[PDB]
Amino acid sequence: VQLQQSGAELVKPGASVKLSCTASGFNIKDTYMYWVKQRPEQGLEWIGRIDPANGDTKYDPKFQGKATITTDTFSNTAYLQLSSLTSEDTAVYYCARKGLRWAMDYWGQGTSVTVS
Amino acid sequence: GDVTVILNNLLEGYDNKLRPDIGVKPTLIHTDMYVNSIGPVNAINMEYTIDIFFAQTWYDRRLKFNSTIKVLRLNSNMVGKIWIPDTFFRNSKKADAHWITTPNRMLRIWNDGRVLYTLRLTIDAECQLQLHNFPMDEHSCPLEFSSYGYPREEIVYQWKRSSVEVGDTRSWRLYQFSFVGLRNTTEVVKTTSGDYVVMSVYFDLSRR
Amino acid sequence: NIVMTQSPKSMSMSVGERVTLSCKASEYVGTYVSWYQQKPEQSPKLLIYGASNRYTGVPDRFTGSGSATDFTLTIGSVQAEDLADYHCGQSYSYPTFGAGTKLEL
Amino acid sequence: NITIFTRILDRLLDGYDNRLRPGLGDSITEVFTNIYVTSFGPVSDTDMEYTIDVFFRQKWKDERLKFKGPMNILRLNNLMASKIWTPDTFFHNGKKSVAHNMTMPNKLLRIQDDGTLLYTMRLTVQAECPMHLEDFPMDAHSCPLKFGSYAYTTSEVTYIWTYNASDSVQVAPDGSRLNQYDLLGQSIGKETIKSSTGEYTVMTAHFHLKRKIGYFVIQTYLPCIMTVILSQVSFWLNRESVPARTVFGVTTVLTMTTLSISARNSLPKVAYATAMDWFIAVCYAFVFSALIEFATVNYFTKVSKIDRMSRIVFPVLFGTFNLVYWATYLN
Amino acid sequence: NTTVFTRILDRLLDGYDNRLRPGLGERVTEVKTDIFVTSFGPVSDHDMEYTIDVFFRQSWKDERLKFKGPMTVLRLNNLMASKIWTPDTFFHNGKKSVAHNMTMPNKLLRITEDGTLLYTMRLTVRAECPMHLEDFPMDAHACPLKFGSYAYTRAEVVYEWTREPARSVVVAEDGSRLNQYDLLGQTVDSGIVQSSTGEYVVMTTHFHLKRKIGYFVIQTYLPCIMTVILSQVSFWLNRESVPARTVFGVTTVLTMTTLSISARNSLPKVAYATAMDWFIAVCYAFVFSALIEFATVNYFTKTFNSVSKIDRLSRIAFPLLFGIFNLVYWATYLNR
Amino acid sequence: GNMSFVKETVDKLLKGYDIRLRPDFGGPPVCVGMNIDIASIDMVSEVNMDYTLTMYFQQYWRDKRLAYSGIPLNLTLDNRVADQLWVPDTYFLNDKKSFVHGVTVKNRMIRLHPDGTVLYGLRITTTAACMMDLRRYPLDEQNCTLEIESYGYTTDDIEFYWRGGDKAVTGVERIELPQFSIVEHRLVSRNVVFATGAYPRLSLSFRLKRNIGYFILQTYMPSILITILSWVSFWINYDASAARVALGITTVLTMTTINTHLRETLPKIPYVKAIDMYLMGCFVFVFLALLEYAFVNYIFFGRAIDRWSRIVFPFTFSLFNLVYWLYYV
Amino acid sequence: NMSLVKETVDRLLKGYDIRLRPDFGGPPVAVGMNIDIASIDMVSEVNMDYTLTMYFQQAWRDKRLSYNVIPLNLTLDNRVADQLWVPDTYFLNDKKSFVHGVTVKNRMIRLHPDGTVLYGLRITTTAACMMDLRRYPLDEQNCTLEIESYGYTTDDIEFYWRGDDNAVTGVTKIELPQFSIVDYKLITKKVVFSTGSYPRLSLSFKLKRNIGYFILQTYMPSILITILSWVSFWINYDASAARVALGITTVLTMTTINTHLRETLPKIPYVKAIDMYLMGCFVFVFMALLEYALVNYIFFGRVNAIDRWSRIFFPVVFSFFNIVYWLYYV
Ligand SMILES: *[C@@H]1O[C@H](CO)[C@@H](O[C@@H]2O[C@H](CO)[C@@H](O[C@@H]3O[C@H](CO[C@H]4O[C@H](CO)[C@@H](O)[C@H](O[C@H]5O[C@H](CO)[C@@H](O)[C@H](O)[C@@H]5O)[C@@H]4O)[C@@H](O)[C@H](O[C@H]4O[C@H](CO)[C@@H](O)[C@H](O)[C@@H]4O[C@H]4O[C@H](CO)[C@@H](O)[C@H](O)[C@@H]4O)[C@@H]3O)[C@H](O)[C@H]2NC(C)=O)[C@H](O)[C@H]1NC(C)=O
Ligand SMILES: *[C@@H]1O[C@H](CO)[C@@H](O[C@@H]2O[C@H](CO)[C@@H](O[C@@H]3O[C@H](CO)[C@@H](O)[C@H](O)[C@@H]3O)[C@H](O)[C@H]2NC(C)=O)[C@H](O)[C@H]1NC(C)=O
Ligand SMILES: *[C@@H]1O[C@H](CO)[C@@H](O[C@@H]2O[C@H](CO)[C@@H](O[C@@H]3O[C@H](CO)[C@@H](O)[C@H](O)[C@@H]3O)[C@H](O)[C@H]2NC(C)=O)[C@H](O)[C@H]1NC(C)=O
Ligand SMILES: *[C@@H]1O[C@H](CO)[C@@H](O[C@@H]2O[C@H](CO)[C@@H](O)[C@H](O)[C@H]2NC(C)=O)[C@H](O)[C@H]1NC(C)=O
Ligand SMILES: *[C@@H]1O[C@H](CO)[C@@H](O)[C@H](O)[C@H]1NC(C)=O
Ligand SMILES: *[C@@H]1O[C@H](CO)[C@@H](O)[C@H](O)[C@H]1NC(C)=O
Repeated sequence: VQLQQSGAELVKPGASVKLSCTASGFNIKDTYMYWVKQRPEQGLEWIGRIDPANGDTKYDPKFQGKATITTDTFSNTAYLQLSSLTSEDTAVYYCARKGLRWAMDYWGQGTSVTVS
Repeated sequence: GDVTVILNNLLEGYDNKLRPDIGVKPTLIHTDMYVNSIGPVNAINMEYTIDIFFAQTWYDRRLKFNSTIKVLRLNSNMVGKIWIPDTFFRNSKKADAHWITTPNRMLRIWNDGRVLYTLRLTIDAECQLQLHNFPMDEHSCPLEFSSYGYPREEIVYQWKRSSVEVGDTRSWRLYQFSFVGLRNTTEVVKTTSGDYVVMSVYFDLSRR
Repeated sequence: NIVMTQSPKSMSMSVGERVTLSCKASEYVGTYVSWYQQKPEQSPKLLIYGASNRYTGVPDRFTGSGSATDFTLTIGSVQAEDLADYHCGQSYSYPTFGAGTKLEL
Repeated sequence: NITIFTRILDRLLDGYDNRLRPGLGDSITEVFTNIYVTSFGPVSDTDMEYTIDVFFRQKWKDERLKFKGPMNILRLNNLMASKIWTPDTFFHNGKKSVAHNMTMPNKLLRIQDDGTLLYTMRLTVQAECPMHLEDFPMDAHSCPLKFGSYAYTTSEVTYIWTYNASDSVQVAPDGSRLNQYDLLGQSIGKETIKSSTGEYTVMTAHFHLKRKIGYFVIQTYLPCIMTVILSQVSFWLNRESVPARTVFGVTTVLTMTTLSISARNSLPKVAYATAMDWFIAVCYAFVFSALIEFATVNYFTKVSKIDRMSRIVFPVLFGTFNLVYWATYLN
Repeated sequence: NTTVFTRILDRLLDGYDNRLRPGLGERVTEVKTDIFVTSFGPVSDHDMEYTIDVFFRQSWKDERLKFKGPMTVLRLNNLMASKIWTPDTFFHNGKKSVAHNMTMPNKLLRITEDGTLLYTMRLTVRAECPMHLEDFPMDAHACPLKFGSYAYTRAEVVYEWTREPARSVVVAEDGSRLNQYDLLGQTVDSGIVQSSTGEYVVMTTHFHLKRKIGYFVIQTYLPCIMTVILSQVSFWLNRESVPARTVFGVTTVLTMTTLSISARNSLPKVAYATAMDWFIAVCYAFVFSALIEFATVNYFTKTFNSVSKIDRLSRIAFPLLFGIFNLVYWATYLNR
Repeated sequence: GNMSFVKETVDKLLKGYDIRLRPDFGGPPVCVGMNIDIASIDMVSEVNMDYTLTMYFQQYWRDKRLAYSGIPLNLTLDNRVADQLWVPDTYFLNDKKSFVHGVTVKNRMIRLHPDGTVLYGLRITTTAACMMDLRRYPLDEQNCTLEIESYGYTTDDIEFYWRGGDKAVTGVERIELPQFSIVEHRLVSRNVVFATGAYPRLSLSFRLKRNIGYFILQTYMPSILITILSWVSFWINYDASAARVALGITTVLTMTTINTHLRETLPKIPYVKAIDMYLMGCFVFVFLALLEYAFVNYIFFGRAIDRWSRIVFPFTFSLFNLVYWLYYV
Repeated sequence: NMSLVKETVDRLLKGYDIRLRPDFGGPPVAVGMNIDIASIDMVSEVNMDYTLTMYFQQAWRDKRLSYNVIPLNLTLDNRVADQLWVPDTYFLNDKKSFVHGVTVKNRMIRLHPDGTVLYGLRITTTAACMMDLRRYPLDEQNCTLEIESYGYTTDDIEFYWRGDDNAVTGVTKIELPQFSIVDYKLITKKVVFSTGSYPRLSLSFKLKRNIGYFILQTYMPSILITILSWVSFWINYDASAARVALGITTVLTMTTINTHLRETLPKIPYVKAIDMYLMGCFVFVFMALLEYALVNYIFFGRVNAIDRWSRIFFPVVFSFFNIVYWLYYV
């Protein structure tokens, strides 16, 4: 029932950042996991999809290649891999649980990334 | 009282799955037919309807009882608790037994082992009338039956001396045809699963 | 994709009256939209699922309405704690969202 | 309370053998039969069948089903009928009947105190009806219903009517799905048919039908009558009007041949000729002899006296034929 | 060797009550559904129905079917399916559907080792497709396939699509038995329906069809056009053929009325009139107009009869007023 | 723990249960209230004289052996427990053919109440027989009924009633028959007496007015265009014998082929229909039109009339339409 | 011997788990298939299906059913097939099927003493066969019968044609209402649905329609009807009603012979070969009627040369038409 994320990050542009969120109160094999990007003073942008029971991933075509999503069964945890960080990637990220009638029920606190 | 302990003694230790004399000798089954009404001979589908009282007679050494009563005249509730030959009709397009108000089946067991199984059947066969000389034509529509799984070395069929009989040939459903005559015949077919004894009844029909 | 075009950008009215939003879909999404609130320095929380289904814990003043293409969210007697940012999503296809609407006094 | 009837019903079937009829060494088993026809269904001429809904009631005495308790008759549901002995009654001329299973299997079973049993079954009986369509359509057919035992001989099971043998087959007044025929009445009888496996008691129940002529007057008789009159319009025309009387000639023959083929779309392809066919053929001859009249006039042309005589003889020869045909077949 | 799996199944079905849904007193049983349309069958216009053969899959979580063994997935047969709880899914607009069982019940049951089940079945559903034939034969319908949970209320069993709703009904490429329509695309929805018993979750799948006007052009349209044109050529005949122009007119009337009668087969007896009926009526009026013109000319006949001015005006206006109507009728509908 | 307690609750209810005995066996009749949600009325065929109806047939009774004091909710048990409970032997008397749907499981509902009440529902499609009077065809209305009885339970063993009075049957204002229109529906509770006793009966009666637009497009306007067609032969002069004879003979043959073609979609009834009255009425005017020329051909080739026939026949036929559509409407 | 063949069958059927396949947790079980085509019942295009009656047989090895005490083969009753594991073979193109149940269910179980199971059924199936009627009636339709397993994947079962070509026999003695089985092929291939990769054999035929009934019913009456239209070319122009009656009756016979023929065919949206032939014949007949209309207009309105040429031109083009038509469609 609770989605706990990692801390805020601050790395140089052109680097790679590891970002994570661990789910509690349920198992991730039942419900889909959604990643979303919130730029400041902007709207939500959907990153991608992962089905942890099947291993299938589907990504936004503007985010294909530069972001991939992994999972593991024992830790009940979903991950991001961001590559070639730029100035436009400074945003805050949430991982979303698929809920009733595909509605993004639960949201993680939010993990802020910042480039310099 | 006395009959129910006879039936309890007969069906205790009985296998429905094994034919009598399973590894000794083939089971000789005497068949008999009583045609009630040869129905309409269809020409758009090349088939004919027939309603018979199909009778089969064989021996079972497991169904042997010593009592003052000689014949056990029984209903169809004890049909599915003994062994029955898997007689199917080789050229029937579709067929069905009759179930109103009870299954129309007979079962009489003599004290030596004679099992009389008589059931009522309606059979849609298939005679491809060679339709040359139409409508001045004559045809012989056959009725073939044999066992399904049991080959010649396990079931051998046989016709009695009064095998095939008709009812009246006047109330029958033939409109454009007339029942000329009948003949019984036996032969051995060779299939992919063994050799089977096939019993054929040819019904000779001429157009009116 | 499916493009969500919710209008307007911001609304500035007082406390205790009726205000409605409007979400428009570029393609067919059949009763699969969702409505979320976005407080400052706060994660989104779900309000409406389906087309008009109230989530658990949502007050009865939050009423949505849906169709094949046109969607709307009606607010009845808005209070001061409802002053947040509202977003429209969809999930009939791979999910997209809309820019959002803000609320002001 | 109700647990009393549970102990009684379990005591009845503990020791009951449904494979054996009641009283094997004691005596014969007598079955009282009753039929309540709810709706006499439609009669098929092409298939020579007839459909009938019945309330098939049977009644016999089983001494093993004897009880003493608070109730007199235990009216019970329909799944005890597969635990007790019931007669194996089958219809001798039946073709395809069904046991209603909606919303439950439509059966009945009341065990009276003495042992008497009552067993009613709702069945859509469809039996054979042999027809002689030599008086079609002023024909009256008797469609029978023969039912008897299958594996039980006359020394074991004999059937009998439960009332007097007039009011033992009751037809419902508001049920008659017969459109072409009308139920005049029923007559019932009891025979004993010998077969190769022994004697068998057979109870027949004939239904007396008479065909209503009103369909075939509108459909077959009057269009054949009016085209004979239409064929006689050609005698009143001009002698020299050669193509006009030829148009009258070829179309009256064609519409008679069209009506002749269309008349036998209610008939089995029988060998004989029906009384309907003996009316079309005479009407065919009167239509055809109107063409032989004009062929004689066109042979003699260059008002014909053959045309003046054909306006008188041809109506009164058809008029006398309708007096003979409609009085011989309807008496 | 096989005893280890047998005692696994015996430990699964021991103390198991199939009369109770999973989590009867604690939660809502969520059933994940997807449909593989193996073959979209023919659409019966007269009965207002359509046939469809599909691989109905249902997936749900059962916590009483947890096992620890050497195999993660128990691919079992149809005998295990009747010994466990399965949802009571039925089709709301279905008329008569057959669950195929030749040569053995065509079903599937794969219990994973956490409690997830998969229950596939082969079915041939005859469903109600209500039709609005006011634009016949240039019409497009949306034949629905609604299904839900007889007896299981929204508080008990809810239904969902296991994939994305755009990707949860799949139609095979070779699977098109439509000989009159063509399947333009699928469309799903999920709603809540109310009846006398309670609220139920209903899943609607719409199949967007569109009629192909290739049979009817040759069946009625083009014979009716040729019937009009054959009545159009009677104005070029001699003015004094009192009988020849007569036969043209009466045979065009006979062919027009037999085309009008025969152009109503296989579509049901609706109270309104189709677009084909309006084409029938206009071509019928133009056929009868030729006999009205011929009756006028024969009423106006009498050293030599001359060419009628009614005949010369009907040689130009009558083909042109047909050409105006065909450009109006075949735009009105074929446009959109 | 709830599906571990509901298990002992259901196991305790159905142990010692006697399906062979109805509730209150040695007592009052059990009240079975019934309510029908009509899904769709299917084809109403006059050839077989019946109609098909798809319904959600529900029934309700109170069995005291199924009362439980624990679970506070209404257990909706799987549909296979209904074969282990007593359900009434409710049948339809005019049911020619019927069937309960069985995809994906058997389409029935079972729902018990803590006081023992049983909400048993079914989804049935019954080809119920409806005897029709086709004398005012096709302007008739037919009264089709569904007659619901209990086969072996008499009024001292069962009692039937419409649950909700006219709120019992729902869904008949939504169905859209292509040829008929549900003008009204009625609910009746009766007691019918047979030879074996008195049984309760509930009758749901519908009235179905037939539409007329299809028959106008199909039969009436083809019947009237031939009548317009034969009037053209009066304008044709007396010398054109072949043209007037063609105009008469083709109209007579079209009338008789329309009459024979129409009476093949209906059963073989003995009486005369209203549409047969129109087609026989049109045939007489067409036959008199051809006989008018035969009267003309006798005056001038065998030994003012053409003007009188051009007035009477296009007016007397029009008077025949006025009496026809004011009597059968 | 009796107690023997008994205890032995009672031993084999005890401890038998029907829910588990042979080698459930091991290699796939190999199932060989034999079909004896007893007939091809009804080839219908109205509903796009064919009815096929066959002796469908399956052969696989169950090591649990291994008896050495009895060396001979053991044909058991058909009611033990409800106690033994049998494969889920299902027909994909199937619409309605049944195993014949007179006088018992037509079914065979034979246990060979190494574990081999001779399971065989008599099945009448109505398989769906979508037809290409673009060249009707000169066409060559192809009908199949896909035989796939339902819930066992490729690592749980594998299918093969027992005896290779010998698997399917009795195809030459099947006389078809109007078709000829030119060839039949046996294809084994895997199918990959979303739930895994199931195995699939396949039985196909190549029916080639017979051209007797259609050439004596649809082609020759249309040819003779167009022949009758050229009688109007020889008649003198003054006899209006004779040529007008010939032309209109020929038009009406064509417009009824196309409707009388395509009525039994399904409502296909394309044009067939017989439809193209009849719509060329109607163009020829309509051109004859318009030729008489042109002759009558050019005589009375504004004449022995137009009908002179037509008498030669119309047989040349129609014989030119018939030749191209038959070339392309044969
Ligand atoms: C795919 O699904 C269908 C539908 O479920 C299955 O079809 C069913 O198969 C079962 C098993 O064979 C049938 O059960 C048996 O039915 C007997 C009565 O059948 C007759 O009535 C029913 C209607 O009630 C008709 O449908 C039948 O017609 C069918 O068969 C004909 C054959 O040609 C076809 O033409 C039809 O189209 C139908 O397909 C019949 O008219 C019934 O008597 C029987 O019960 C007895 O037998 C069992 C087994 O031994 C006993 O346990 C039981 O106690 C009964 O025993 C009495 O009767 C037997 C003789 O039958 C005696 O020997 C005993 O001593 C005793 O007196 C059983 O209920 C079911 O009816 C049938 N239904 C349908 C709709 O087809 C397919 O099998 C299935 N396919 C596969 C591969 O699984
Ligand atoms: C179809 O026909 C049946 C024929 O019975 C009609 O049933 C009858 O309908 C009336 C109207 O509701 C019922 O009225 C009651 O009749 C009793 C007679 O004693 C009277 O006392 C009551 O005051 C009341 O008028 C009548 O019982 C009923 N008859 C039956 C069922 O036997 C039915 O209404 C017709 N349906 C339609 C829609 O036409
Ligand atoms: C009816 O249509 C089907 C579908 O095309 C025909 O089946 C096809 O038959 C051919 C010839 O055997 C198969 O070709 C195979 O291709 C592989 C390619 O690697 C090759 O290795 C094989 O030797 C073979 O040539 C083809 O795969 C097969 N199609 C399917 C669906 O598997 C069928 O033959 C047609 N009817 C008849 C009897 O001609
Ligand atoms: C018992 O079954 C075996 C296996 O089918 C029979 O042995 C085979 O018989 C066939 C007959 O067509 C031969 O083609 C095979 O080559 C034989 N070899 C094998 C596989 O053993 C055996 O003959 C049968 N016994 C009897 C008495 O029928
Ligand atoms: C039928 O079989 C009996 C057996 O004895 C035989 O006598 C009789 O001639 C046979 N009838 C024929 C060959 O038609
Ligand atoms: C049982 O059903 C009744 C309505 O029939 C409802 O009022 C009641 O609340 C239900 N009980 C439950 C689900 O707790």
